[PDB]
Order: sequence, then C-alpha cells, then structure tokens
Amino acid sequence: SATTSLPENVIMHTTLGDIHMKLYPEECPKTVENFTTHCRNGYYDNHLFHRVIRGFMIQTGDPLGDGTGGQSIWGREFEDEFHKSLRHDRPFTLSMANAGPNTNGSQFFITTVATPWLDNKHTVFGRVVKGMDVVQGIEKVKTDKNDRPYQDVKILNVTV
Amino acid sequence: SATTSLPENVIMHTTLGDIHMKLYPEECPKTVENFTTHCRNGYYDNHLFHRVIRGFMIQTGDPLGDGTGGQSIWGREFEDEFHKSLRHDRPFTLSMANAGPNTNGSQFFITTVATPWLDNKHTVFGRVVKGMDVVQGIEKVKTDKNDRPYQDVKILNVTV
Ligand SMILES: [Co+2]
Ligand SMILES: [Co+2]
Ligand SMILES: [Co+2]
Repeated sequence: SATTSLPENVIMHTTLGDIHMKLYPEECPKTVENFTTHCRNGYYDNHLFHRVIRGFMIQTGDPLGDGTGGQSIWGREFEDEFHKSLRHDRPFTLSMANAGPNTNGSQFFITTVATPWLDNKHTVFGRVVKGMDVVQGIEKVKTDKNDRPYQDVKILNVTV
Repeated sequence: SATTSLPENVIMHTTLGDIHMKLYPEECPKTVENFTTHCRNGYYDNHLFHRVIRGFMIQTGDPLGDGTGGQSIWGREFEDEFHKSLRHDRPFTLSMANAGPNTNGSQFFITTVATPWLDNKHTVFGRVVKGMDVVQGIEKVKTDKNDRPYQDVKILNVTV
C-alpha cells in the first residue's frame, strides 16, 4: 500500500508527430502500470501502427507488427478494468486491444471517433490531449486491403 | 553523376520535443550524406546530448555518450566542407564537432547563439527552422562540472 504514484501523462513520438495523452491510473491501475512500464523500458520503440482504419481508430503496440504478438509486463495476459465513468464516448480515447475478455497484452489503439460498441469490451485508460491532428494524420494514410499502411508509421518512443 | 537527391530536411525527436532542421547538401554533400544516412539507419537513436553549455551550444551524436566515440558512414573520419556562405552567424546553426581539421565522424552540435570563432573550423551544414524553443529548453538543463546533464536528454529518432 505504500508505493509510488503511477505516471498520468505520456508523450508518444511518432513518424508523423507527437501525441500527448493523459491516463487514468486511479480507475485502471493495472492497465496504466503495464502501459507506462512498457513505455519507460522502450518496449514500444519502433512499433508499427500496423492496423489503421480511417473513421475508426489506429492500432499499435505489437512487437511483431501484425496483431499476433506482444505481452504484458507480467508475461501473462491480464484483466480488463472497466468503469462506467470511462467510455469510448468521444474521439481520441486510448484503449486496450484484445481477443476477448481478460486477454490484455501490450497492443493498444486510439480512436478517431466515438466507438460506443467497444464499451465494456476494451479497457479505456486514457485520452489524447494534444496532437489530435497527428492522430488524424496517421488515420488518413493509404493502406492495403488488410488496413496496413503502405509506408510504415512508427512509434519512435513514448516518454514518461 | 546520375544519383539520388540528398534529403534537405529532418525532424529530430528528443526527450524535450522536436527540432526541425534544414540542411545544405549542395554546399556540404559529404556531411549531409553522412548525417542523413546515419539518421535513416537509426544510428543516432537514443544518443545523449552529452555536452550542454548554456549560452553556447548542445552537442550529441556519440554512441558512447561522452565525446570519445562515433564514426562516419565510411568507417573513417572525413573532410571538412567549409564555405564562405555558411557561417556560425546566427543562433541555432547545425555543425560537426571534431578534433581538428578533417576529423569528422558522427558527433554534431547546435548553437544557441552566433559562434563566429568556429567559422572555418567546423562544417556548418544546416540550421534549425522549427523547435528553436526546444533547443533552448535543452540548453538550460542542470549540468555537472563537465557540462553533462544530470537528467539524460536523448535523441529518440531523426526522421528523413
Ligand atoms: Co517528437
Ligand atoms: Co492537435
Ligand atoms: Co549508419
């Protein structure tokens, strides 16, 4: 119970600019710890935005760059952290990608519109506060039939 | 003689923000080729700004992080490329650090003031066009007696 405060702001540097995000550690302590420890350790450095769907979201955080990889800082998938106060109810929410209940690893996505059909299915754990235009820039790049950008867009590093 | 155009703009992402720089490939083709090839290949990723002197300049580009390391893309130090039209005559010029004539490797610095005593001793090969305030931010961090920041400031990546 004596511990250290979780980070609640990060700056994600990407190929197309910087995305500043606020996080919700009080509501989502496991999800924020997983994310910020990965950030601090460079886990996300050079990861692709491997799945980009205009009018929906951009998804990243896979070391394999194709949706099949990544792990939590605990080496095991971990639980969802849903809250009624945290909804995909505005654009640029930060949420965990997954493969069904309690399968959280490292992959995450940022929406470009409200996505209420993801409520109580994906952990909402932050939102973009600066660089929304960079999210929109990534959102519009040309992609192949599997929604993968022709030209790589990468996380360069996420600070704090 | 048939070749490919050298890049003439880069975006250097750092711990404290992004520094956009224009380069002078027509005047300094070897220096710009060395720099931009290192950039594209990630050579400078995670390099410290290991020498920061307020009111003067910030220096980086050493894999060893202490001034003793780094190499050109040719594995040998290469020649100075001086021109009378390129001077340290305004703040935020981009130049090669070195250890005497024709000892260029990978390390470079950005000035925060005009530094005319470096003219015809260091290759001037670009200048900052956006993010001057980030240069000034790095310039003012607390340093030890050897001008090394107490808190690491890093190049994260330099695009194009
Ligand atoms: Co940046
Ligand atoms: Co914006
Ligand atoms: Co290289």
